[PDB]
Order: sequence, then C-alpha cells, then structure tokens
Amino acid sequence: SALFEPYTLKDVTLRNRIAIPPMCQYMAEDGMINDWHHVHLAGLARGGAGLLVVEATAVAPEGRITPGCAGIWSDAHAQAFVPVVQAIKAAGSVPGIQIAHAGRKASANRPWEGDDHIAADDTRGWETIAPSAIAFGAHLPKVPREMTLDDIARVKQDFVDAARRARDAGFEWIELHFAHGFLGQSFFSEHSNKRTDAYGGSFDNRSRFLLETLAAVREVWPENLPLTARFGVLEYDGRDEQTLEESIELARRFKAGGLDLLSVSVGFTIPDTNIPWGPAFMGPIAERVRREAKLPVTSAWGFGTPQLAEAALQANQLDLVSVGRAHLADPHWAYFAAKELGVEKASWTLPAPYAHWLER
Amino acid sequence: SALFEPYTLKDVTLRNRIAIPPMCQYMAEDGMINDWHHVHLAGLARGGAGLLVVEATAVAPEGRITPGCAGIWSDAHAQAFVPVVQAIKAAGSVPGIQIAHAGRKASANRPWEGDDHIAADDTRGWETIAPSAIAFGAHLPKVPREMTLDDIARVKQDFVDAARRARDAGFEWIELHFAHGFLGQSFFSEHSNKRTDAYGGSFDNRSRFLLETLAAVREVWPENLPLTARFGVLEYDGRDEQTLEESIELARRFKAGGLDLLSVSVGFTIPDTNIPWGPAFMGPIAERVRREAKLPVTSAWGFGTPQLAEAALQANQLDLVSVGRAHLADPHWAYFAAKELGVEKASWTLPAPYAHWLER
Ligand SMILES: Cc1cc2c(cc1C)N(C[C@H](O)[C@H](O)[C@H](O)COP(=O)(O)O)c1[nH]c(=O)[nH]c(=O)c1N2
Ligand SMILES: Cc1cc2c(cc1C)N(C[C@H](O)[C@H](O)[C@H](O)COP(=O)(O)O)c1[nH]c(=O)[nH]c(=O)c1N2
Ligand SMILES: O=c1ccc2ccc(O)cc2o1
Ligand SMILES: O=c1ccc2ccc(O)cc2o1
Repeated sequence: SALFEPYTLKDVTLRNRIAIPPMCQYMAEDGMINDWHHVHLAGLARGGAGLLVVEATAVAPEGRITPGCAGIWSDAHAQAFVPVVQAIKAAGSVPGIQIAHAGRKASANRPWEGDDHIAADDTRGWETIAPSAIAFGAHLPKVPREMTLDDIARVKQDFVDAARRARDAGFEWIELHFAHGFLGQSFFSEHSNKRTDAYGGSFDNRSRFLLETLAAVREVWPENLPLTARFGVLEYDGRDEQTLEESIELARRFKAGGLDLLSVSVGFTIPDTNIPWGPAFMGPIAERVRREAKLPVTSAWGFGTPQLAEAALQANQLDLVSVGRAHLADPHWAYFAAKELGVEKASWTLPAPYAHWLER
Repeated sequence: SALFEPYTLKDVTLRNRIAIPPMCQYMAEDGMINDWHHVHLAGLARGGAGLLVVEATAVAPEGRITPGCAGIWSDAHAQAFVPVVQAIKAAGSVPGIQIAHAGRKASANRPWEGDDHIAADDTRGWETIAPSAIAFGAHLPKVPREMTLDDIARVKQDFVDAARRARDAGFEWIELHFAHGFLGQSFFSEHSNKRTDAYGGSFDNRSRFLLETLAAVREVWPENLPLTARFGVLEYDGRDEQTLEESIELARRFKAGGLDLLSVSVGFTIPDTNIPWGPAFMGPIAERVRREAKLPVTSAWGFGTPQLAEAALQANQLDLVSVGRAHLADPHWAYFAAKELGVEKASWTLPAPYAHWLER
C-alpha cells in the first residue's frame, strides 16, 4: 500500500504517509495547554499516524483565534509542550506544530459558543490586527487595526521566537500558518490587503510579509528538520485561475527560500465564495501545485477514507495524506485504514498492548 | 436505546450501560503505572463509556500475572492512580478498579513475550502461591507453593489494604477478581483446591476464602459505592450443570454479603476445556445467574457490536454490557455505537472539541 510506505524529508522519516493535520481544540487557558492536549495528542500518536501536527499555536496573544487557543509566545508556554512532544515521540510518531496568527479573524468565540466575533463588552475580547482596516464580514464583523511597519517587524520576530521555542521543545516538523484567512493569507490576498507601502499592491509586495517571515524563521529552524507552510491557493471567488497562478508563483518562491513541503488548502479570506466541497476535491489542485512548483504537498478536506487516501498517493497528487475529522471520530484511524487496505499485520500499526489482541 | 440509558447503583450513576472491563496493559514497572496508563485510560473515558474499570491490579507483588502488571500494594502505588482517576472523572466516566491476585498463574511472561511461565533462571520470576501445590499445566507448568493459614490471613489483609487504597485514590467502583483461574477462582474449584482444612473440601470451605475476603473488603469500602466481583461460573469441563449450580449458590451468598453486581465470566481454572466461543455466547448464562441469584450482572466475551449489546440489555440478560477489544481497536467505540443505534445527537457522546465537528 502507498499509504503505508515511509517518507523521508530532510533528516526525518515518517513511518507511513498518514498525517494528522493541525486541529484546534479550544481547550487552552491564556495560551497554556493542559491534560486535554496531552491525552488527545499522545492518544493520536499511538493510533499509528506517521506525523502529528499540533493545532494552530499563536505566536502572540492577539493572534489566537479564540480564548481557548494554544500559544507559544513565552518560554513558559513552550515548556508546556515538552511532555507532549516526548509522549508523541515515545509512540513513534513525528511531532510537528503549526505556528499561527489569526489576524482579522482573531478574538472570536469557540465554534460551539457562537463561532462569531466576541462582543465589545465581553472581558475576553481584544483588538485584532491586519494588513488593512477591513472586516471579514458575516459573523466576523470587527474591523481590525491596520498594522504599522513596527507591527510587521514585531509579528515577524514573534514567528521567529515561536519557531525557536518549538525547536527547543523538541518538535521535528514546523508549519507556518499562511492559510484560512488569517494574518499571512490576508497579506497575500487583494481582498484584504489594500496597503500602498512595501507590503501591498503588487505581487511582490503582497508576498513580502510571507517571504520575509519564512526567511526569518529559516534562520533559527534547523536545516535538517522539515520547514513547511499551509497556504490557501484559491478562494472559489470567481478569480480562481489568476489566483492559482499567483499562488503557484509564490510556492516557487517558498521552495527557493527553503520550504520543504506545502500544505495546500483554500483561502477562506472572505465569506462570499462557492467552495465545491466533496470527497478528495482538493486532489487536482494539490497535484497542479506539486507539478508546477515542483514541491512536495499534502492536502485535506475530504481524503479521510482509506481508498481516497491510497488513490491520491498512487496518482502522485499528494506526498502525504492529511486526515483530520476521521481521527476525532476514531483516534486509531490509521489501524482502520491498514485493515481496510489489507496491509499485513495490520494490528501492529498500534503498540503491542493493543496489537497483540487485535491480530486476526 | 437501552444501551444509552443511565444506570444507578448505590450513589453512583453511569451515563450509559457501556462498561469497559479490566484489560491488562503489561506496561507497569514494579507495579507502578505510568503515562502509558494515564493516556490509555483518559482517552477511553473521553470516548463515552459510562464506566471504565482499570486492569487487574495486584494486591501483592507475587499476585501480579507478569512483570508488567499494575500493583496497589503500597501507598506509593496507590498515589500513582490519583491523576488517572481525576482524568477519568473529568471526562464524565466513572472510575473503577479490579483488585487481583494471580495465584498459580502468576510469574508469567507478557502475552507477546511467550505468554508462559517465566524460566527458572530468569531474574524476573518468583514463586507462586495457591490453595494446593498443583500446576495449571500446559504453558503454565510451575507448581505453586501451598498457602499456610497465615498466608491466607495475609492475602485477605492485602485485599483489604488494596481496597482502602483504591477508596482513598478516588475510585468509585471496585471489582474483586475472583475469576480466570487466579487465586480466588482456584480456591473455589475442586480442580485446584485439594485442601483438607477449613478452606477446602466442602462447598462452604471452598467458598470461605472468597466470602471472607468480600466481608473484609466490605469493612473498608464505602457502603455508597458499588462493591462488585468477577467470577467464573462454569469451566466448560464436562461438569457444567453442577458447577453452575454451585456458582449460583455462591452468587446468592455474595449478594447477602453486600455484593452489588456480579461480572459473570468463565473459570479458566484448568487447560483441558472446550469453551464455545461465539458472539454473545455468555448471554444465557449471565441471564440465569441474574435470575436465580437476583443480582445485577455484566458479562463480556463477544458483546462488542452495538446490536449484540442492545439486544442483551433489552432481553434483560445483562444490566451493563462490557466491551473490551472493540475499545482497544477504537477508543471512541461508544460514539460508534451511538451512531449505529441511531441515538439523537450521537456525536455528543464525545466531548465538545470532537462532538461539534462530527455532528452530521
Ligand atoms: C476541529 C478542527 C480544528 C481545526 C481544523 C479542522 C477541525 C475539524 N482545521 C482544518 C483541518 O486541518 C483539516 O484541513 C480539515 O479538518 C479537513 O480535513 P478532513 O476532511 O477533516 O480530514 C485547521 N486547520 C489549520 O490549518 N489549523 C488548525 O488548527 C485547524 N483547526
Ligand atoms: C488486553 C486484554 C487484557 C485483559 C483482558 C482481555 C484483553 C483483551 N481480560 C478480559 C476482558 O475483560 C474481557 O472479558 C474480554 O476482552 C472479552 O470481552 P471482548 O470480547 O473483548 O469485548 C481481563 N479480564 C479481567 O478480569 N482482568 C483483566 O485485567 C483482564 N486483562
Ligand atoms: O485554520 C484553522 C483553524 C480553525 C479551524 C476550524 C474549523 C475549520 O473548518 C478550519 C479551521 O482552520
Ligand atoms: O483476567 C485476566 C487477565 C489477563 C487476561 C488476558 C487475556 C484474556 O483473554 C483474559 C485475561 O484475563
């Protein structure tokens, strides 16, 4: 099975091609993770996936999505990850982390607590920042503050500090969150970036925040550990071909700047879109980016059956298959997939205290 | 669905009728549990089951099955359970524990490391104890030492101390392990008990160790928390009707001595048997014990599909359905069962950070 072939990137070898993508848990307190995250992540790692990427972890307090988001904006925050990293490694999975800044989509309620911008008089809320003072709209109506050049310098340094902390906590894989309408994505998109300084207007200027952040992170992140990013390559906003062409050009510049793999997603920059959700719907677009930028990729949003996953790999659409919600339903999804694909000794996807009893 | 109806026993209410039975992990070191057990148990509790019973936990070092077995023979051992108990309660499951003594089946290898008695020159092994100096046979050829009256008094006190420690660690449900050919079961069976003192020969004498241990434990275990036992009610050894009649009589004496629920199992006292393994095969025998002893019961050994479980409850064969291996395969089996039985808001079997995303 392609799904169960190992994958090597830089000095890191994954035991199979199943990746667990970052999935916010909304269970942290002032950015500090706790036993929710410890058990959640260690349990997933034991389930058999080759790579486990920790949820969007804010580089600064105002870059959380919600009051429940994880953070890594101080050394105390980073140290809270150390036992979890150690538990993920003990299970034989590779520990990764997504470092993030929510931009204009920050200061929101948890998804089961309204999913909307926090009310102005709620003591939990805060001012958001963005390239330009323009609201997302819909359920996120708060107008963000337009960043100064000093804000841009500060947030870049926060990404550097976050990467340094992730390194020193023992993570073996990092992902810069430049997708999903958050700060990085919003610098790239003309919908959200109306700046007329060096960080807006032209393709080079809109790209600048992302490329400078990548380069700054590259200075502290070890050259022997994968350096990756998530990026929304189209919006489904009626501008898809032009947007995909620019996104591919940016992917080429990421590769030239030391990016080892790109997680290909949708932008979610604005609400007025028509995303054609369906099984493996991102496969052809991931494949195009992989081919035209000559860069390894993963994607998600509907690959969560063993057959979809296997087919995407065999077609060389993807290098790793990210499987999210299926792992919330069943932390041992990788074992389920091994059985379904007829892998020999499928139960030994799991550790011995489970595998011995499940051998059929 | 019957499976998702709550159950109250003494002061404890279970949120549904799914019980996770004790399942040895073989991951402890000198009896001390560790992050293997913490993550395993907390993850299971979050999966939705109403009751989670911790694995056979030895009341004395020589009562471990293997060098990897959990123990509760000192206060330090008990304190290691406190954070796990607290994590199980945080998830809304009821924490229970099975306290045990392996008798002549002790000093064995882990099941994936030979599953047999430890060799005489292996530094890990130890002398076993039993009612009579008679080996199990087959892969367990070691002849145990015949217990003195002082040994009987000591082991009873070890069960009392273990129950006191379990109470003080915060467990809300206790199970005395009088099944599976271990010490208690071996006192009851004429195959293994050839004593001619007060603890062998007659039904009353063979019962005596079990009834005295129950009574001694009852003195320290709170009257408002369920007091339960696991007991092998037949062997499939060609003596089934007579054995089941005696077992039912003992179950009546357990009920009169304060037992709240009986986990009905097979004896596994000797190797030369013909157990008719099959789906829900224990259902009719559990039902007979329930009816003839007028005592709530659970059982296991093949009820691990949502339909088998539901049918057993609706037929009043069982009060709780124990589901073991299916939970090793999928820690979220209770969610799977809720979906399969068409329970409303099935995803909310799981905590919010999973349930919100799985609502279909
Ligand atoms: C609970 C939860 C939380 C998050 C997510 C999703 C879900 C379900 N997703 C998106 C996620 O990584 C993935 O792309 C989607 O779940 C689609 O893949 P599946 O169809 O679920 O396999 C997400 N994406 C990301 O880049 N950072 C994150 O922290 C989050 N948070
Ligand atoms: C890994 C593992 C370990 C154990 C068990 C089994 C397995 C699979 N079983 C028996 C268990 O509680 C249950 O009766 C069986 O698993 C049968 O139920 P299922 O068919 O698996 O649902 C078991 N029984 C018990 O009374 N004490 C224990 O600690 C153990 N240990
Ligand atoms: O990047 C993110 C963070 C949270 C999140 C939550 C839900 C979803 O569908 C996507 C998401 O992306
Ligand atoms: O009571 C026990 C302990 C370990 C154990 C292991 C396997 C099994 O099938 C049953 C068992 O019963």
